[PDB]
Amino acid sequence: SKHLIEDLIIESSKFPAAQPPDPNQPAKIETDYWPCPPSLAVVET
Amino acid sequence: SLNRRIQLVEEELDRAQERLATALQKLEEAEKAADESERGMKVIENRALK
Repeated sequence: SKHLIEDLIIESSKFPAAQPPDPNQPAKIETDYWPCPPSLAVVET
Repeated sequence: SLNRRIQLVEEELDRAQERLATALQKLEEAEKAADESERGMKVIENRALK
């Protein structure tokens, strides 16, 4: 309301980066760079 | 990432050796029990025939 210049910058600050992530790229949890070991069923399959 | 991959493979391999180690002694025990029943055969048969 009554200021449209910098509220989009506020909306850009919500994501972990200041830019929205690419829809094609997978999430941080499934990218196999997560430090915690996965479950036995997934690694077995 | 490669470090954690190595860790997971090593743990699975160790579990595999443990399972094989248990399986071998169970096999020996079953074979010995079968041999013991096999000796029991002839003594019971001799008593029955007499």
